[PDB]
Amino acid sequence: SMLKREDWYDLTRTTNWTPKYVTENELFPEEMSGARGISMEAWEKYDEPYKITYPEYVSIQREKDSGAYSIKAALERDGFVDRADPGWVSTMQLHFGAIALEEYAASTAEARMARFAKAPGNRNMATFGMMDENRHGQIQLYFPYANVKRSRKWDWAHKAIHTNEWAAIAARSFFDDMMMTRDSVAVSIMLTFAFETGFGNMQFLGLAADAAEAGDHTFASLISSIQTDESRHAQQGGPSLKILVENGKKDEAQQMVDVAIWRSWKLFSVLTGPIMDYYTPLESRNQSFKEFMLEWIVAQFERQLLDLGLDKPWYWDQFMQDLDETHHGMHLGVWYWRPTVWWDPAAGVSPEEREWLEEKYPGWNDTWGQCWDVITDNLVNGKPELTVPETLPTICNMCNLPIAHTPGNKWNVKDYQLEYEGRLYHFGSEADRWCFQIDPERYENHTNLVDRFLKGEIQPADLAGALMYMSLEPGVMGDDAHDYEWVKAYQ
Amino acid sequence: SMLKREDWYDLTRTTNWTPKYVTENELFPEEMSGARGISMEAWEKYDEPYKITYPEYVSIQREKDSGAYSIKAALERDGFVDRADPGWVSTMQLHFGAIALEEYAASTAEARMARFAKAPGNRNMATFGMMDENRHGQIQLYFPYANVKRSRKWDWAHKAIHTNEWAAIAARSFFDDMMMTRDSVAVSIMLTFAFETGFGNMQFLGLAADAAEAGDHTFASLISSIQTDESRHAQQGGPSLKILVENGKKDEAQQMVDVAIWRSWKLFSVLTGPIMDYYTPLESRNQSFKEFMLEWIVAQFERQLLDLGLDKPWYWDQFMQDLDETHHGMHLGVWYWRPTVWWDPAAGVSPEEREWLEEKYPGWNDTWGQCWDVITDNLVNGKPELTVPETLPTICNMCNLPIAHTPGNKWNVKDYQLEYEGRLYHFGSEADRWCFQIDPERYENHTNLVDRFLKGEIQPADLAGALMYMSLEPGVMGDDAHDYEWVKAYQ
Amino acid sequence: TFPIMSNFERDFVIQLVPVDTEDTMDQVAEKCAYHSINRRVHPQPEKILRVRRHEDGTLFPRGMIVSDAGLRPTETLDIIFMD
Amino acid sequence: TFPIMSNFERDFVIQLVPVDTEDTMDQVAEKCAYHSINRRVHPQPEKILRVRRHEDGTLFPRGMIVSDAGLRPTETLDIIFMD
Amino acid sequence: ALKPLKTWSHLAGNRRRPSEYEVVSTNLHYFTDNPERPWELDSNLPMQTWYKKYCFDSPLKHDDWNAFRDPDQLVYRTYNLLQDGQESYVQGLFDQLNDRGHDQMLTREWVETLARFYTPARYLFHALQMGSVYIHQIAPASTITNCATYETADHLRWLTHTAYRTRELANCYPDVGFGKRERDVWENDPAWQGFRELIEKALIAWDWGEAFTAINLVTKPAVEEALLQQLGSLAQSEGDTLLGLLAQAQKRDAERHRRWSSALVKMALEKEGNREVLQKWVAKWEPLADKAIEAYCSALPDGENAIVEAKSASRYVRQMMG
Amino acid sequence: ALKPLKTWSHLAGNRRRPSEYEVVSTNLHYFTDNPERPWELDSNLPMQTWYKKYCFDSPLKHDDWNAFRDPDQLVYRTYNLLQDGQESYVQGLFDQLNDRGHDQMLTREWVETLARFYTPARYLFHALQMGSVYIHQIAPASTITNCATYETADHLRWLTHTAYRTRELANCYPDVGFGKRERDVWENDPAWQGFRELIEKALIAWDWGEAFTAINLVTKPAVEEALLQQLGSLAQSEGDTLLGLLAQAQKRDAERHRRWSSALVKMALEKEGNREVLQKWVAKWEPLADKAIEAYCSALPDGENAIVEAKSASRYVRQMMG
Ligand SMILES: [Fe+3]
Ligand SMILES: [Fe+3]
Ligand SMILES: [Fe+3]
Ligand SMILES: [Fe+3]
Repeated sequence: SMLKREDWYDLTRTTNWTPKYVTENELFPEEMSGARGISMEAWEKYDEPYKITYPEYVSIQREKDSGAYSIKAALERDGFVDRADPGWVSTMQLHFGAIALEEYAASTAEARMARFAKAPGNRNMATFGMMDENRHGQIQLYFPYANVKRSRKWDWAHKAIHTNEWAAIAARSFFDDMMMTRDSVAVSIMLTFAFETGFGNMQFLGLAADAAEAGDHTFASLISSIQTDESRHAQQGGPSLKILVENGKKDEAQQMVDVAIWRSWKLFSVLTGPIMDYYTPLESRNQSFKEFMLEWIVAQFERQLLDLGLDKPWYWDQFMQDLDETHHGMHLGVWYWRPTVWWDPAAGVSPEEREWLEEKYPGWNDTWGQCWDVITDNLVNGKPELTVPETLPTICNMCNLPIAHTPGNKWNVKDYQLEYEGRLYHFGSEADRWCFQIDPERYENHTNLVDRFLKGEIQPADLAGALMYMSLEPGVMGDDAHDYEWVKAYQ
Repeated sequence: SMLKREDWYDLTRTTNWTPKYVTENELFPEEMSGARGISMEAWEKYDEPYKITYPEYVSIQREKDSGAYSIKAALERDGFVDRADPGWVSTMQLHFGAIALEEYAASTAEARMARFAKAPGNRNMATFGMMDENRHGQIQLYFPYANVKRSRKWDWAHKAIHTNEWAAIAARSFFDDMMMTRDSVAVSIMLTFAFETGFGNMQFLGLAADAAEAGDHTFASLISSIQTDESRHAQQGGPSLKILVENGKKDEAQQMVDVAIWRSWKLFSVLTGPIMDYYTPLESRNQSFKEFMLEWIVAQFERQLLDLGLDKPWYWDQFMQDLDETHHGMHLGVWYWRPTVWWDPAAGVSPEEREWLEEKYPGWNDTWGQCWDVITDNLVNGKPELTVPETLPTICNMCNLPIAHTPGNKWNVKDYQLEYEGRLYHFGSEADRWCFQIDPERYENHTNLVDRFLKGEIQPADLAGALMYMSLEPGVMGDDAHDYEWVKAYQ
Repeated sequence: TFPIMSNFERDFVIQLVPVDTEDTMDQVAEKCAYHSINRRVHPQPEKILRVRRHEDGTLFPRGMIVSDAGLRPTETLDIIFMD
Repeated sequence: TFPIMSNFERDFVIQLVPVDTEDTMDQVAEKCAYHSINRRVHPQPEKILRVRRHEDGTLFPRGMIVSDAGLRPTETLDIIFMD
Repeated sequence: ALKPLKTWSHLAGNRRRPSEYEVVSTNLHYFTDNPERPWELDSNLPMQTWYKKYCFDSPLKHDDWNAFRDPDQLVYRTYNLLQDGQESYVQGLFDQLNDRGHDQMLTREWVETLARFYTPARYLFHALQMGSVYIHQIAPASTITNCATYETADHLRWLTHTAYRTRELANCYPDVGFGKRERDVWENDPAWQGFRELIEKALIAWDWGEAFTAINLVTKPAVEEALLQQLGSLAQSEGDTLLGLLAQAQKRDAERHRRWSSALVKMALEKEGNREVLQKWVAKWEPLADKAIEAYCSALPDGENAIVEAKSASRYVRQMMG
Repeated sequence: ALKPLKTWSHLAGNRRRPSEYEVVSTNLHYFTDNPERPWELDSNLPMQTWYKKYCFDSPLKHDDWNAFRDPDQLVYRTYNLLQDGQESYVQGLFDQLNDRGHDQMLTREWVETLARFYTPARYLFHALQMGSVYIHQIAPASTITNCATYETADHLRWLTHTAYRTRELANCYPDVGFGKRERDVWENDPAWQGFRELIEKALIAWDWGEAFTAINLVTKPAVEEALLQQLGSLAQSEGDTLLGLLAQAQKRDAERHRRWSSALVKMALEKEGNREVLQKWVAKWEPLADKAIEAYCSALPDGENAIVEAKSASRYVRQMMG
């Protein structure tokens, strides 16, 4: 017969001991552990809500891959990608490029906790988390690999994070800050609590639904399978926060959460917001990016923070307001500077789409709509060259994304500059600048693409040179997803 | 370490022994064994070409179901069936009804060899075959079960073979004769060699391709998975024939093959022929039923027979000729008598389809086309009631299918009657009558639907009574698949 | 009442058709036509429908009645167009 | 040669725009307009483009040159429509 | 027009939503639809007669055999999931005990005991395979047939373990005759004649009800207690831990066969007279079982006690059924 | 315009079509793209410094570490397929030996030997888990990291077997202290201090090249020979067939860890000076290993010979690498 899991589970995490041949601080360097003065005994109160053992893991995870890989093989000769909406294809090329290698990098982030967390339960769950991200990086490489012969753009599923293309820099900027250069406790909070539990979880749920709605069952199965592995390790931050709040650090925990949530939001406003309100076909939009954020992301954060004894970040109201603006700017920016990304941005401004936008965001046409009005006239009148740029946009020194905001009749574009030690920094928001000011030495000498351009690091020092610097060449450089089809409605 | 399969395989089939407490004839009743005077030692020369052991079976078959069931679950909420071509839906309803319970019945046919074959290797392969058909009956019940709430027609996946509906009688007539009421050796020849190796194998290959072409990946995966289990047990007839030919029975083996192939052809001409040339959308037809038969079925039979030292059946030339006629008649019959089947027959006679038919079968329009001309005029002129019958068609006493053939300008419909012991029998072909004459006592007192009608066994003795006798009611009674859409092209 | 199998000219299928033992071959052909003419076969006004025994091809006079034709119940008959 | 960040009125994004230390605020505004007017902002002929320091809102006279504005390299400037 | 149902029509109105098991295993046999003419052919064919005499006319009666339900609810899908796990355990033992050099550690006496009492079982196990597969093709309900289907698969499994080990044993002791001498032992060794007579006779009990009793209720418990229970316990005390574990692993299949057999007997006892019908069959076959157990176990070490335990344990199987 | 490729661009022109392994495991680390600033932040952060000192500045050098290939070609998908099969074997042993009443057959002496030499290993196995997972996050190539990933998973696996058995043992012998006394044995029993000092020190060797050597080349062979090989052989002679089989099953993972470690050393020996670098690290750590083996095995029955075999076998691992 077999024992009940509940009978022996605890022995799997009764692994702490008192070092003798080396000191505790040597075995658990503070810069890697982040125990923050809290004793080993106090950290042993850590209790992961979702428990699992090795044999259950290899068994359940074997079946998950068997199914996901079986579905792929079955739908492979079908070539759905060949007839899929260009907006959907772009969504996937973007997804794989910005995420595949960052997924793999997350296993190192997990390994950080696996070795340096003083909480035994955290160390084991992180070992399974490490395995989870190992799977995510491999499966999200194996799937797009099937499309390499279709377009060089699919090569960016692997190549992207190895380039200095602006979007890739913004990605590494976020991920390196949240999970690769933080102590164990900090990682569990900033990565698994703030980012995975707070954004990634719901996002993959909606992405898998979108895939299905688009008729892409291979991708839908892929994403929903991956998403079921999430809670097993996204759960790690919760108990760490409980321990920090119950001991002396409530403020320290709050600050990490504030930073992580804001930085997550920014990457989300450019990689997800534009997709929901502009790339997804009008008739497939079940709700707006803002509606999605309010129902599935924002409300959850408030319940989570409340249940943890933490407060809503100082920037919460502003964040709410920005749900009406930020992503519209990130979209216009990406589309206008489309040759600089590796996928084809979908304009999404046809007459029908424009009334939807007006419905979801009252005032859109008299603000964002005006820039698009000018762009549309030029396309209608044969001046396409006025729809691409001849200069670089100003880049935020924190999120590494263009500084953009409400245009038109309610012009409200602002730059939160900061002079620090003889250098002028630019920030796209009050919160981005604050992330810099609470920890200047963490970002001080990093240079964004604009900084590099101005320092002479990009040669030739022109647009063609900047494109080469970013490893972009005809074939992968972006253009309008539907090849300006939406222009015909304006003649 | 592990042994190589080749090292111990033979011991798995070194299971024959000399009975002592019972006689050999008692242990292996001739009516069940069919050893036919050939000794136990001579039957031990039986050597299955495709070998497999228990552990390989449960391992490989576990993965096959894991994948097929995973694909189904993944595409379930998609409801492809709801938007599939009506001709395809009909193809599936027909398939499940005529096959699901016959698949399950085949496991008993396999069990017949498993217990009564004197060849050890045949007994073991039949045990795996028994398992294979057990899977086929269950999986082809489990899949259509998903559609029961969509139409009562899906209930026939289970109900059909339990009714006296004419198609169900024709099915049982074939299957009971080939595999349920024959001795072990006869079964291996007539079922696995003639039917499975000769027709079922290729047919499932084409069916799975059709499913994919139709966009039904659930069914495509289902069928191709099932088809991979086929060769493992369809192989059983080959070695039995070798043994019969090498000993005294070459004529006995030839006769069983002649009967089985002709009876298989007839069921095939009504269940598969009509589907390829009329239900499958014009643009999805990669080849005609005749072309399919010549390339994938007929040529293979000739090579198989030649390699076995057997001859081409006496009816071979006629069979070749009939590839131009038979199924067209089976189709017209099923469509004209559509209220009598449980799926919606697709007419398939639109202007475009008619030129395709003329291309694949020169002379179609001046023969089969004329009946359809009359039917079309009546539909165009509002006399739909002249497109359904008021009497039963004459039924062949062997294949239990209507006796039909070339109409129009090359009228050639014939009835191969036979008076036997004070009763007049009707046969749809020279070969069907011959199957009766070489073994009269096997069919003598069986009565086809027409016979039952005329004997007073169907009451009330009218069409409404015949429908009730066949368990058919509004909701499952068939009509035009596209609701007479093709009529609009004629106005 | 007597059953016969109708193999109507130019049609594609043989059908069950109940005739009366007192029916004339003409009346038999009429009962058979009901199931083929204007259903799957065009009328031929310039022709006359004749009844022939399928097995041997024996042509029955128009006026002969079922009762005198020496038919086996369920016997198949060809219904052909003649002058 | 001097770099400044252009925050053009009614546009949605701040952009890098190289001006010359000898440029007049008028000439600066002209260089900035090139990247916004007729790209994302409609011309306004009945108005005059003025240069304002973004951080404090200091309005620079039309004729003042970059060299005398006391700007930090990369300083953000608002380019607004005035009478 | 007929409205779509929530489940198969023959399962409609069950209050309790049908399981996958019920959906894919119930009311599948169609030969029971026309008792007077089971098959769609002439009613006098030999196969028509065989089913009317051995299925329909069996004294073991019930009005609704299709109501039978396998207590384990085995379906092809779950059968392979279950057995693939058990085979992984068993192939693991084979593989690693081989690595350990387990067979070279056996004494010569024991090795000779294996050649006599263990390897010839490939014949008896295949005979059970034939016995259970006949039950499959003559039983009155698809749910009964399915239990016999998987049971037959299990018998082939035991045969296969035995065939594999016989090879390994022959490779380790080339001069013993492993793989070569089993037929003569099975046919001529007195220790085996009890079982051989029992199974050879049971193999021709064509009545489905009697086949079930002779094979599942009398013969199997006797074979399982002698070859798995007794030989296995002996194997472990003799240092052969592989056979002790293997036999224990196969006994898991046996226990499952007993569970469904016990369920069928329970159902049968719903009708008056069946208890007596089953007891008469057991009374007729039990003597051959005792004879089988006596001849096999008495030849084993401490044989007379092995006979008392085997007789006691196999009877206990039927006792617990009523 | 750039033409679509037949494979990933970094694998283009390989003559030999890339395997799934190469497709999902090669050239994935991006921190090695900018040695002067591995992470996309300020170049002076502590983590920037940690990777520059412990990864980039390691004396174990090679121009193309991304060229490393796991001889087993393990991928997440095949890792779980492989291990799910091994766990089925192992859970099968646990389940069925329990049914057999295996633990009740152990002598009191042996039971006390388990409490001292077997159950406290949960600490040493978890320490290896920590050791291999650190190698993962500091190695210079994704293919090297992946080997360390699965190896870490294996260590958690051993910890888990141990945790499970400790529970079973405590349930069978409630008065021994199983599950309760292991920390004190690990921390205070002289038989364990050799291993404890060894792993505690190795756990702070941050240089990736040294971590690999201290953990994979010196510590693991010593732990595997003492706790798996020696304790396992003893277990079987003492009647504990479960531990003998369990240890053998875990040694399969150890052999795989040695295969990739051997492969990495082979690759390293492509560059002059590395053999000497690796030997210096081994020379520095070997003494602590001998000390670990001596303290543990000498306390075992026939201990002095267990020490000679363990020392001989673990050294042989490195010898065969050059
Ligand atoms: Fe992930
Ligand atoms: Fe994650
Ligand atoms: Fe089948
Ligand atoms: Fe088959």
